[PDB]
Amino acid sequence: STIEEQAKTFLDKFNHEAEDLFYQSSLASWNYNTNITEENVQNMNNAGDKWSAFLKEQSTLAQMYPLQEIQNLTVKLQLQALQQNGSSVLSEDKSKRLNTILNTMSTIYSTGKVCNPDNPQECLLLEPGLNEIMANSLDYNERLWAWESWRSEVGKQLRPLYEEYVVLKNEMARANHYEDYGDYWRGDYEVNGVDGYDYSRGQLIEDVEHTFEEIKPLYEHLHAYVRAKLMNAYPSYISPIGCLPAHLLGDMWGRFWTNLYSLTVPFGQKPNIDVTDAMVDQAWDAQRIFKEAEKFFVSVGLPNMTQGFWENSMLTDPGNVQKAVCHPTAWDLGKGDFRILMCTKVTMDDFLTAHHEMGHIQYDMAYAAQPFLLRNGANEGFHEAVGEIMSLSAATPKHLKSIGLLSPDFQEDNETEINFLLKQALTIVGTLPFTYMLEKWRWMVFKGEIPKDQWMKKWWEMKREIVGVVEPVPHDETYCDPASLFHVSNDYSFIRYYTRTLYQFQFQEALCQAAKHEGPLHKCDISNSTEAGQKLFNMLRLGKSEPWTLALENVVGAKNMNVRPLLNYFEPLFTWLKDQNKNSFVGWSTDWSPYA
Amino acid sequence: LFRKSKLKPFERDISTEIYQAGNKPCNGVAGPNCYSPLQSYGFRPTYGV
Ligand SMILES: *[C@@H]1O[C@H](CO)[C@@H](O[C@@H]2O[C@H](CO)[C@@H](O[C@@H]3O[C@H](CO[C@H]4O[C@H](CO)[C@@H](O)[C@H](O)[C@@H]4O)[C@@H](O)[C@H](O[C@H]4O[C@H](CO)[C@@H](O)[C@H](O)[C@@H]4O)[C@@H]3O)[C@H](O)[C@H]2NC(C)=O)[C@H](O)[C@H]1NC(C)=O
Ligand SMILES: *[C@@H]1O[C@H](CO)[C@@H](O[C@@H]2O[C@H](CO)[C@@H](O[C@@H]3O[C@H](CO)[C@@H](O)[C@H](O)[C@@H]3O)[C@H](O)[C@H]2NC(C)=O)[C@H](O)[C@H]1NC(C)=O
Ligand SMILES: *[C@@H]1O[C@H](CO)[C@@H](O[C@@H]2O[C@H](CO)[C@@H](O)[C@H](O)[C@H]2NC(C)=O)[C@H](O)[C@H]1NC(C)=O
Ligand SMILES: *[C@@H]1O[C@H](CO)[C@@H](O)[C@H](O)[C@H]1NC(C)=O
Ligand SMILES: *[C@@H]1O[C@H](CO)[C@@H](O)[C@H](O)[C@H]1NC(C)=O
Ligand SMILES: *[C@@H]1O[C@H](CO)[C@@H](O)[C@H](O)[C@H]1NC(C)=O
Repeated sequence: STIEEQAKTFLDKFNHEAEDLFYQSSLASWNYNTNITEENVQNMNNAGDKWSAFLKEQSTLAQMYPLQEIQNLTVKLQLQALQQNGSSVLSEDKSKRLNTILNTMSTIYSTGKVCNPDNPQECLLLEPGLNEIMANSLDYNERLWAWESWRSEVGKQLRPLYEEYVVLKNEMARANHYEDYGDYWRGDYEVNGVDGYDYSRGQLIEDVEHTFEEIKPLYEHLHAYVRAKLMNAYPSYISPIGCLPAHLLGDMWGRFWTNLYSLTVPFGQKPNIDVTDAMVDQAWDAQRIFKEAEKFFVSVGLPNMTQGFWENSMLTDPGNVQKAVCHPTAWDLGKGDFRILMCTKVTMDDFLTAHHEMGHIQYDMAYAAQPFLLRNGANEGFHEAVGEIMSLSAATPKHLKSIGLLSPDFQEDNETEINFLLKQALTIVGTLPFTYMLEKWRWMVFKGEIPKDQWMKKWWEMKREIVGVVEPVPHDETYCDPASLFHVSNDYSFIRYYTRTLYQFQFQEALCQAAKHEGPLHKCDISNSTEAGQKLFNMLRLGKSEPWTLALENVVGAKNMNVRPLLNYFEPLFTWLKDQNKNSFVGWSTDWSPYA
Repeated sequence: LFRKSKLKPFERDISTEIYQAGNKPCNGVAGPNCYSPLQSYGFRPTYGV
């Protein structure tokens, strides 16, 4: 008959096979991750090969239905996703060349190692020692040398391989109807076919810029305060007007500024909030923590976990011969099975991570009724925002007092709030300019406007411009500094870490509005409230069935991301920093260079 | 999973014929727009309720 009925039939078949194949592959992956053996790797390889092959034949078969005869707009999305996510266009030699290049990237990043100068006796890897050195050691020479050495030993090797990789990805994009691979990434937020909700690929770029126009004063004031405080640690090296040295940020690349909290505490005399000793006294174990998280989730009205979750999931490191990765993850194997994979210690951070992962699990359970091809978040950012908003309320003093870990004798005044807001700031605000810079640089390089011989030249030039950080040692085009980043080497979109953050503060400010809360924004709780729970669930259950603009509208009431809630969250910190920066110069000078 | 029409109450059907959906009759062979009518369940102890 008509195309619509045939397409519906094809989808009704495809869902049925896809469920089972996905379940088999995911079960194999979980079995390997909880049990590291070679045969588990073989099972993973076989299941992945079957799944990929089946996706390939389905992508081939789906071509017979032209997309201009579909008006339901719901079949169209599934057809588009299936056609896009399994279509290969490059020639066989080029395809295998790109596969080999990606495998080489992963292998060289995993196997990279640097060690002490002029001594090939003993050497170490990035994860065990280098991270600890850059997070704890205060030696100027050691940090500078390690930062230089890792980049020299990685980026120089990675440069020509990246030069070939960008070209190959460019022809991959050109083979399709996209302008370039950057547009291929930007197409995730694209919305078409709906009046009053259409979102164009290019518009996003502009939007991002506009957002970064409004958050500049807070970032620059924080930068001035940080420079003033670090003047004490390294007086000779740091200039009162120059950019900060790139090897003194507490980590490998300066992505997070958490490690500088001890060196930049506003009021060290006052005690810090901590419950680890309280949990130790009360003899808390993993199951108690997870039950507390479950009770918190129930208290807003969301249903709690199934029996299979409690039986199957593992929460403690097996130890002995049984070795497994302890990276916290939330697995959704499909067909009614949800699990959590993490190794738990008796710490506040694990207590918050439990809530953070349970949020993802609840979001996964929310849209179980949707078709298989639409079981995902509205975009790449909603999932992280949902998983992160709850950790904010989890750490508030009111929730701790209600649970009982914090003694009722605790009081709140200037210093407690200021320290909490500052600790949050060095984790949240600091990473925004770095992410924006990296994404913009990759967009430009994929655009092809920048020639290869200027790749490093522009890279640092904008670093002194936006991030306000100056390299401590000059580099030529032999080095490939961005390649040292894990996400860049492994072909992952990084803009999601900028859309996510600005989303979450829009959500929280909404819920605290519905919870009829009064007072400062950062002291908010939604434990007893239920209207907020149902309002959130209404958006959670949607899945991908609607444009993300409509979903954002249904919660807050706007069709675009906004920066006002984020600034409103940190406003007292902004005023206090403005007071503190009366005698300190604001703004960094790009002319200064540490190496004369 | 696929039938031409509905069923009268208290009725059974065991015939297994390739359910043609496209205009072209494919003469009872597997292929595009020609699916076998009997699907299959998959049961494992690790499923959920
Ligand atoms: C179309 O096809 C593409 C590719 O074939 C699929 O894209 C994948 O989508 C999934 C779902 O988002 C992506 O999975 C995510 O990967 C992130 C990258 O993390 C990497 O690095 C960490 C270590 O830092 C590893 O542990 C991890 O395994 C990755 O190697 C993860 O960070 C994401 O995890 C986040 O969510 C979980 C909860 O789910 C949280 O617990 C985490 O803390 C974290 O916040 C997530 O796992 C995957 O990367 C995509 N592939 C690629 C190549 O990009 C599409 O899904 C597919 N679409 C369909 C079929 O409809
Ligand atoms: C686009 O296609 C989808 C799927 O083909 C359409 O969704 C279908 O909507 C109808 C009613 O709108 C659903 O019928 C209902 O079935 C339940 C039993 O499941 C019954 O109890 C109800 O009384 C009603 O008859 C149908 O189930 C649903 N399809 C699926 C797979 O859930 C959608 O309507 C189409 N869009 C437009 C604009 O028509
Ligand atoms: C949500 O409701 C529960 C149920 O009463 C609250 O738990 C009580 O909290 C008070 C402290 O405010 C304790 O004195 C009670 O012993 C608690 N009762 C139980 C049964 O645990 C909880 O505090 C409420 N959430 C918020 C944020 O106020
Ligand atoms: C892990 O794999 C080994 C190898 O077959 C197997 O004997 C064992 O039962 C598996 N599970 C655990 C928990 O060790
Ligand atoms: C939460 O779990 C308890 C069992 O611990 C159960 O009695 C209760 O019904 C669950 N909550 C909901 C909303 O079903
Ligand atoms: C501390 O908070 C009180 C609130 O009554 C305010 O009067 C005072 O000015 C604050 N001090 C500082 C240094 O922020």
